[PDB]
Amino acid sequence: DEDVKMITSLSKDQQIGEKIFASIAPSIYGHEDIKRGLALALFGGEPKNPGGKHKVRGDINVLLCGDPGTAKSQFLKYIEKVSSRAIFTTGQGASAVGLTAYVQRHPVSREWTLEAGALVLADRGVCLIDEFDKMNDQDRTSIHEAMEQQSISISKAGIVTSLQARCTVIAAANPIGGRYDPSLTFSENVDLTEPIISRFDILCVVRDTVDPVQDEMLARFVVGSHVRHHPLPQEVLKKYIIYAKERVHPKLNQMDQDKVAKMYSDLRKESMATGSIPITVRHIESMIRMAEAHARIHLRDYVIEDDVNMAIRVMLESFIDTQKFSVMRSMRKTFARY
Amino acid sequence: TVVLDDVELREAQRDYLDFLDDEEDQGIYQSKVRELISDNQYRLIVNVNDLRRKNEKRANRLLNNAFEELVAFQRALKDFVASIDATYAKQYEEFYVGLEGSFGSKHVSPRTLTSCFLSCVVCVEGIVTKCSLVRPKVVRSVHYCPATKKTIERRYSDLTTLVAFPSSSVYPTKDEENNPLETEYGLSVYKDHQTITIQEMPEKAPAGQLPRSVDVILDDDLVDKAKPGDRVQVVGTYRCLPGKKGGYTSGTFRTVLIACNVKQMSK
Ligand SMILES: Nc1ncnc2c1ncn2[C@@H]1O[C@H](COP(=O)(O)OP(=O)(O)OP(=O)(O)O)[C@@H](O)[C@H]1O
Ligand SMILES: [Mg+2]
Repeated sequence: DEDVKMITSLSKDQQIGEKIFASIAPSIYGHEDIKRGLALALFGGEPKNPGGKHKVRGDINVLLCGDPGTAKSQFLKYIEKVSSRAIFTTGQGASAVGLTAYVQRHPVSREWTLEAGALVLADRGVCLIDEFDKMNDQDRTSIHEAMEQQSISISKAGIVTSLQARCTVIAAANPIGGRYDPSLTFSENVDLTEPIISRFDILCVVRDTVDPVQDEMLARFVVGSHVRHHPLPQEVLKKYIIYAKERVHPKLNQMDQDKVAKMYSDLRKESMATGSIPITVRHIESMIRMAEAHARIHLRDYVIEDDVNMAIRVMLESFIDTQKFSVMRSMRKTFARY
Repeated sequence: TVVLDDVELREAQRDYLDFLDDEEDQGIYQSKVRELISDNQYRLIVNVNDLRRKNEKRANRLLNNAFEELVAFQRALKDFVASIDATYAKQYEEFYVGLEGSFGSKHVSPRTLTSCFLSCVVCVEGIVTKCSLVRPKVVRSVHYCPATKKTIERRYSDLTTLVAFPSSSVYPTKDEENNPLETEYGLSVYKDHQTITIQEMPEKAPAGQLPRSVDVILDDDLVDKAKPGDRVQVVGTYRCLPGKKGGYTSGTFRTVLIACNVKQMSK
């Protein structure tokens, strides 16, 4: 009531975009690319299914890959804090919630529980994997299924079901060896199977380089946390997210359906220019989802070309950074207009 | 008490003796009774399809009521083999029947076997899973008094699925004047006893389902007929076991299959 009254004014405040982008995780310095990707992730797209036969997910999946010392874990802890229906898990097996559903007698209750996986428990929210590259074989198969169909199928004891897990995945990973390799592509930097990587939308490659100003500000921020522990506030952001997610269902009638097609012809030209990781219509669908998510960010109810511009920025930035060093620079200086 | 008249039992034995005669009509069971006589066997096997062909109403009575009709059948067989032979029928004290053929609604698996077929003759498919060590159950126990030099013989009966009181199953250990007895094991009679556990055949069970199993009881000339992992098909009587002396009953009646015949795969 007063909540809707106040957040309508905030939505009309004319800078709600950058405001929420900076509001995401105020306990962290830098990484505005991650901030924007995580805003789009928190809001998520809109599911669609022609008839009941062409299910395309409406979840913005973001993968945070890079060497240690970059607050990926802190980011995912914040996302667990801020998102409702937000569960937190790890590929090792240390977390109290696993990734593969099983049936067993629970220790405490002593009852024959069907412990559904973390993916199922994330049924209509966010599942936050950490150390994605170190997951085991069955964890790999389980997350593959939950990404592809959103339908985890148990067949173990006497149970035969294909119950549903429509969660947005927010992962974290480390490359081979613990220093990122710009010389090589993402697919062999990260050590995850390409079918698993293919089901992601934003690929935040968090490199780590020695920079005077960035190092000084990072160190000042950490010691700031220490001395103090010797935009929007969080509650308002949560309410805005909830209100947007409840009712706003943007639609893409008003979107430059010919500019995007021409631009994808341009991108496919630049991608066939090498043999590297190319562009495909999955990227079109991911960009559509990102545009719908920005529409839900502003509560516009209809995509505007500012929203499509921001979706183009995030997707092309992530794809260029995912491309190897030479092709990264080539595509950057080609498509620098966006 | 002793029954003097019983329309059901008398007509049952009459119809059975008529059916098992069979000499005037193709000699099927004349040949079978002569075969088991010559081969020194006493468990006849009877084609229920032929029984339906001859006396269909008798067949329905047999299927829908097992113990009574089977007791009538085995006694009719006793009289029939008594007619065809004297010393043989005297030697063997009770002549069993087993059933065989097609059992339309009653040819089931351990899954489809519900309580609807209680006290009836089922024909259960499925593998074997357990085979108990074969054991003799005492059926006619002879004792000798060392002091008195007189010999007695207590008797017993197949109270497997009927009412059973302690008097029947007492076994003597003292004489009427406190003169302890000595049992004569060799002079006694015995009946081997085994218990197997049929399970629904692993392919035929619906997938992802814990299988359904039914216990089976076996006696003389049926014990070592099927080892574990046998693709058996047991024809028998499905019944209830009485939970012994209560004072409080949950009404949960455990069930068994008293096997009247055992067969392997026909290959
Ligand atoms: N950009 C940053 N701004 C502020 N603090 C940071 C930043 N990057 C790292 N830190 C600090 O790094 C410390 C240790 O990092 P943290 O535990 O989050 O690991 P991580 O970089 O997410 O590691 P990994 O990806 O290997 O799990 C945390 O206290 C966090 O405060
Ligand atoms: Mg960590």
